[PDB]
Amino acid sequence: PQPSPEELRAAEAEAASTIQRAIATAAVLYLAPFIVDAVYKMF
Amino acid sequence: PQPSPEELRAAEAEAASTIQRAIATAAVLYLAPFIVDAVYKMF
Amino acid sequence: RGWIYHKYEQTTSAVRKALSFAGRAAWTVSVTALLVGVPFSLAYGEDQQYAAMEQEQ
Amino acid sequence: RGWIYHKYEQTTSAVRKALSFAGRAAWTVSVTALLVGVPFSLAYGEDQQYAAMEQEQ
Amino acid sequence: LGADSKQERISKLIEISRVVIHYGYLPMILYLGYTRSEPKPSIIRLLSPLS
Amino acid sequence: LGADSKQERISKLIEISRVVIHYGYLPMILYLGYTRSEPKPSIIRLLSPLS
Amino acid sequence: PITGAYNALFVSENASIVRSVVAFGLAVTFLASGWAEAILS
Amino acid sequence: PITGAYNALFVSENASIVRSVVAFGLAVTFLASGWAEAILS
Amino acid sequence: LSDLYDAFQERRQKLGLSNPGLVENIAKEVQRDVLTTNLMFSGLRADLTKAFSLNPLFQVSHQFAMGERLSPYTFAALYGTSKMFAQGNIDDQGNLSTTFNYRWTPSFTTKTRFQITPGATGQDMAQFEHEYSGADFTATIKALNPSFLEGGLTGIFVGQYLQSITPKLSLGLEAVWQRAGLTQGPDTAISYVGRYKTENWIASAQLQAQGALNASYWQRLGEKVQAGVDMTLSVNTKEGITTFGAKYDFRMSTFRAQIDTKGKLSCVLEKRVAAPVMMTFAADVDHFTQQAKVGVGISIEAGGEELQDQQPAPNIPF
Amino acid sequence: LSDLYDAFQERRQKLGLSNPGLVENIAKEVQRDVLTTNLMFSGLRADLTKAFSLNPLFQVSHQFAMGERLSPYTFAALYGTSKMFAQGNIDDQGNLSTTFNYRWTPSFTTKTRFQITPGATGQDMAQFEHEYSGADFTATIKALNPSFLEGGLTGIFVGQYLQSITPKLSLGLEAVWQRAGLTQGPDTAISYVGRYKTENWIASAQLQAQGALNASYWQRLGEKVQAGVDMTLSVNTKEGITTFGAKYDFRMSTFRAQIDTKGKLSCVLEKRVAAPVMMTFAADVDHFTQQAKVGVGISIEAGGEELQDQQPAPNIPF
Ligand SMILES: C[C@@H]1CC[C@@]2(OC1)O[C@H]1C[C@H]3[C@@H]4CC=C5C[C@@H](OCCC(CO)CO)CC[C@]5(C)[C@H]4CC[C@]3(C)[C@H]1[C@@H]2C
Ligand SMILES: C[C@@H]1CC[C@@]2(OC1)O[C@H]1C[C@H]3[C@@H]4CC=C5C[C@@H](OCCC(CO)CO)CC[C@]5(C)[C@H]4CC[C@]3(C)[C@H]1[C@@H]2C
Ligand SMILES: C[C@@H]1CC[C@@]2(OC1)O[C@H]1C[C@H]3[C@@H]4CC=C5C[C@@H](OCCC(CO)CO)CC[C@]5(C)[C@H]4CC[C@]3(C)[C@H]1[C@@H]2C
Ligand SMILES: C[C@@H]1CC[C@@]2(OC1)O[C@H]1C[C@H]3[C@@H]4CC=C5C[C@@H](OCCC(CO)CO)CC[C@]5(C)[C@H]4CC[C@]3(C)[C@H]1[C@@H]2C
Ligand SMILES: C[C@@H]1CC[C@@]2(OC1)O[C@H]1C[C@H]3[C@@H]4CC=C5C[C@@H](OCCC(CO)CO)CC[C@]5(C)[C@H]4CC[C@]3(C)[C@H]1[C@@H]2C
Ligand SMILES: C[C@@H]1CC[C@@]2(OC1)O[C@H]1C[C@H]3[C@@H]4CC=C5C[C@@H](OCCC(CO)CO)CC[C@]5(C)[C@H]4CC[C@]3(C)[C@H]1[C@@H]2C
Ligand SMILES: C[C@@H]1CC[C@@]2(OC1)O[C@H]1C[C@H]3[C@@H]4CC=C5C[C@@H](OCCC(CO)CO)CC[C@]5(C)[C@H]4CC[C@]3(C)[C@H]1[C@@H]2C
Ligand SMILES: C[C@@H]1CC[C@@]2(OC1)O[C@H]1C[C@H]3[C@@H]4CC=C5C[C@@H](OCCC(CO)CO)CC[C@]5(C)[C@H]4CC[C@]3(C)[C@H]1[C@@H]2C
Repeated sequence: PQPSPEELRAAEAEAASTIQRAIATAAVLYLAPFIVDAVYKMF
Repeated sequence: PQPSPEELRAAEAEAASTIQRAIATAAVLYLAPFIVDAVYKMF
Repeated sequence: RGWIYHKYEQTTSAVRKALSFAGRAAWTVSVTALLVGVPFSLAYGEDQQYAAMEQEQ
Repeated sequence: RGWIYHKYEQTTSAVRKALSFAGRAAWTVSVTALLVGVPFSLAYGEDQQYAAMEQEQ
Repeated sequence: LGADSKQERISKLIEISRVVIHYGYLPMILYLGYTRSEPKPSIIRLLSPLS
Repeated sequence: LGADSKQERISKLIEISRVVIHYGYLPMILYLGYTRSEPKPSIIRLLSPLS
Repeated sequence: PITGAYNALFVSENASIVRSVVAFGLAVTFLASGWAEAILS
Repeated sequence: PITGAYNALFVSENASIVRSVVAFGLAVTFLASGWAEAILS
Repeated sequence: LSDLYDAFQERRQKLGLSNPGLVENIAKEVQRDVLTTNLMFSGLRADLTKAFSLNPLFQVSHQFAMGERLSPYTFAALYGTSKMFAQGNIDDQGNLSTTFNYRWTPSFTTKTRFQITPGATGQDMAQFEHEYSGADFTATIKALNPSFLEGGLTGIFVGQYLQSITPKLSLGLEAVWQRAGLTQGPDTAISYVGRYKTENWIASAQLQAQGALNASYWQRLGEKVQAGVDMTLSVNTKEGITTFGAKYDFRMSTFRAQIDTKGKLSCVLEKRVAAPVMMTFAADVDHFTQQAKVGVGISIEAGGEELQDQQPAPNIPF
Repeated sequence: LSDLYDAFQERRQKLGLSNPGLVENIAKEVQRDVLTTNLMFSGLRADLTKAFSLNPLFQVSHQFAMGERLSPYTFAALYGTSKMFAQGNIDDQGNLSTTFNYRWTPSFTTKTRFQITPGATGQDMAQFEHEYSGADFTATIKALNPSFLEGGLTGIFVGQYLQSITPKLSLGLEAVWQRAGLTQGPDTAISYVGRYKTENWIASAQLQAQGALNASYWQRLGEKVQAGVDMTLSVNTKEGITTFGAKYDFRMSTFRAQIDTKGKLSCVLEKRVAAPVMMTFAADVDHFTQQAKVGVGISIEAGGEELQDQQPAPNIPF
């Protein structure tokens, strides 16, 4: 069957949350080399 | 249908006649070079 | 007016047929020249190199 | 008596299976060595002839 | 939400663009090549396979 | 015309000969070769493909 | 005239026979005339 | 003991996964150990 | 303020990072350089390529083929420049694949692709790609069949990011958002990638969040030999395949051979039989069925002899 | 009385005749030497032959194949002598084909062949051949599956005769008698053959009394080139096909190419890639369907190097 009007909300929200945490992950990666370097400096 | 008792005779005879004239043809071929040569000699 | 439109369709059928034949005929000529001419040219070309190595003795 | 005949059948199934595996395993090893070893040996062998023609200069 | 006339016309533009791309894209590349390659080949030689 | 027992036994000989041919024909050729070829190869080398 | 050459050669029950006989005759005359050797040899 | 090596490697739903992981581990260790170069180079 | 940006970038540059390349190339050395997968074909194939110039790059190609899933004929033309690359190829059945890449900036490039099939409505696809290559990262967004006609977004949107963490380690991400139409909810996937690259060996992994895993290892076995291993695990039934292969670079030929856990053996021999002519022999063998697929192909390039004096254009965005 | 036989034979010998060879070889130069028909195959094939001696000829062969109607493996062995030739070959599925030829007299030879298929009852065939080669003729009688078990003859009996009429012209005959069993009447066929053979060209015709006709023409186009044309007409529907082809003999290769009225193009290249190794490339192209069948094969002969000192046995009755 076809989804009801609020079942689309659940799918539209769940898809949005995954993409929001994907862009959040890319931000962590961009800042990651400053973190990885520091641990080597500590060693 | 299957052949009747004299229809086999017709087939058995007709097959025998073809093979009798085949061996008769081979005999003519064996003697043929003496004939072909003679025509060349006549020429 | 419609007499021109019918002629336009009449042309399209014949011309599309003509291009399909010409394209199909060109393909077979090309494929034939390739499948025969490529192995032959390699075989014939190698034969000529051996012939040169004999003449140079 | 029949105990021997059953054993004869028991052997035939296992032995025929063993020969089919050994024959099938030998085929794949042979076919693999041929399909890899033939083009490689021709390619590697030609490479060595060029290497010789360079060393002879 | 949308507009019926706007969707009908927008789709029509896509099929115009699609037809122009289908017919005009390769002739366009050949024109870019023919007029800017160094040296410049012949019109017949431009599509010759190996001559 | 014929004989039932004679046809049964004759057919049995053909299937004996057929089985002997099926199993024994290639070993026979290998025996003829191995014992009469010059020089004489090894039993294992006799069936070696290229060594 | 020309229509009688097309029908018997391409759209008749025996047209396949005619095509092969013509192809055979042309190939033999090509070889036997010496044109094949002057081109293929 | 040995029976537990056969079942999980050849007659189980996940046996295909196990076979490929073993084939990957063996191939990498073959290459990385230097045995591959000493044989293939 | 610029006061931070200048100091921030200076510390960034001191880390010795470099551009990690595209996410789709994270396993290129195994899957494209060593393995046979992209070179395998069956039947007969002939490519005739005429190059008319190297700067701007302009060449025309005719492909003739008779084989499994090979179109009988394909015309192709390409035009290249340091700032742009246009390519088109069309089948005997009118299927047109197009490429148009443009360097808006030395770091930013847009890639546009169209697939048009006349006979079958099929998929007439438009893919819009935007790549940014930074000092130590690359970011990409792809829009495939994007639409707002129904009053809401529709199509496939792929975001990719690859970041150099150290001179050897790069880690990355790929995210997809899909909606076939407003009648259904949007579907989203995330894939994680990473690579450790050294001079002699390269290790890569691709991890689909839904369960698939692709690991690959490449190693150089001396100057003329390189080898690689590719493992794919799907756990969405459970399926796994490992492919091991090696590539040999000779003076006038390249030989590739590979075997995989599914019992398939395949090899490709590319041989420079003449100065402009390259022969290709490809053979695929399935040991479970004892069936083989054989492909013989030739490639000829008329154009280069006259144009060798002229030099290929730098940085064509292929 | 011998008084006639001596005088008769003396006149016979004065005619300058020679043995015309077998009826089945009456068109050999076209159909076997020039045309590709007997060399065509598809897929992969490898033959490994070890020769253990040349007198008596003894060699063993292993064939590996993956292709259309090619058995995966075939073991074979042959033993030859001036008076006899025994050959056997067996498939991976147990199909055994045997040959046993014996020269009872320098002019008279008996050829016995068996085909045994274990898996399928199929045809388990026994063919008994008797050839006589005279001063100017050859006569042959074949018995295939002969039986008298039902109280009457059954099977296929083929008589063949070929007679040299002049040093160039030979004419011949083939007659068949068939009976599947005493439930049905015997069936008989007659075929007429002839050939005109010169140094540079050979013409042959085969005329089935039921309506089929096969004409062939062969011509030598110089020392390295020979060509031939083969026409087959069936009028039993009406069907005709003409095949034209040429063969080139190079120092290290032989190239064959042919085209026919049914639009099929095929070529075979045999190349001596190494002293014991011969490569074969075969390609078949149907221009009506644009489908190609590609065959790549190799042949290797280990045995000959050691045995070259020894000489092949004369007149082995192959
Ligand atoms: C018109 C259509 C397309 C083109 C075509 O007809 C149809 O035209 C034919 C001409 C052929 C070439 C003639 C001569 C040789 C030399 C030989 O040896 C060189 C050795 C090298 C060593 O470096 C230089 O010495 C290699 C092959 C090659 C290039 C032929 C290839 C096939 C070609 C292109 C044929 C092809 C089928
Ligand atoms: C055990 C099984 C059967 C055999 C086999 O393994 C499996 O064993 C391998 C050995 C290979 C040969 C090694 C070396 C060469 C020399 C090269 O160059 C010679 C040039 C020539 C010029 O006249 C003399 O200089 C030609 C090829 C050849 C003979 C190989 C062929 C393939 C062979 C037979 C391989 C085959 C797959
Ligand atoms: C019944 C069917 C109809 C088709 C056909 O039979 C079957 O009909 C035959 C007619 C033959 C030609 C007759 C005469 C000559 C002259 C000869 O000598 C010239 C000297 C030469 C230098 O050698 C050139 O100057 C050359 C050959 C040629 C043209 C014949 C070719 C084959 C042909 C075409 C035959 C063809 C196969
Ligand atoms: C989780 C999965 C299970 C399988 C697997 O991961 C995936 O588990 C890993 C364990 C690895 C080995 C660990 C240690 C070394 C020592 C190193 O250095 C020695 C010096 C060398 C000279 O260079 C020889 O002396 C060589 C390589 C080797 C053997 C690794 C090989 C790859 C292996 C097998 C990996 C394999 C792919
Ligand atoms: C998202 C996923 C996370 C995993 C992954 O991406 C996908 O991320 C990478 C992390 C990598 C490892 C990091 C560091 C080292 C140390 C190095 O040591 C050499 C000598 C050195 C002393 O150690 C010099 O001093 C050996 C290799 C190893 C273990 C890497 C292997 C490949 C790995 C597993 C890569 C893998 C593909
Ligand atoms: C999660 C996924 C599972 C598969 C996978 O990650 C992704 O698992 C990782 C394990 C890795 C190996 C670990 C260690 C080494 C030793 C190093 O040898 C240098 C010697 C040095 C230390 O021994 C001191 O000198 C060479 C490289 C190698 C073999 C790695 C190769 C890549 C591998 C196979 C990676 C593979 C892609
Ligand atoms: C059962 C069927 C009967 C037809 C047939 O078998 C089948 O029997 C053969 C009869 C042959 C012809 C006989 C004689 C000549 C004279 C010769 O002349 C060369 C120069 C010469 C002067 O003529 C020297 O002086 C040219 C060829 C030709 C016509 C033969 C062609 C091939 C033919 C037709 C053969 C054909 C295959
Ligand atoms: C009943 C079947 C129909 C097909 C067929 O019979 C069987 O029909 C025959 C016609 C024959 C040709 C006739 C004449 C010549 C001229 C000669 O040229 C030497 C020159 C010489 C006379 O011209 C004076 O110098 C070369 C041979 C050739 C072409 C014959 C070839 C074979 C052909 C095609 C025969 C073919 C097999």
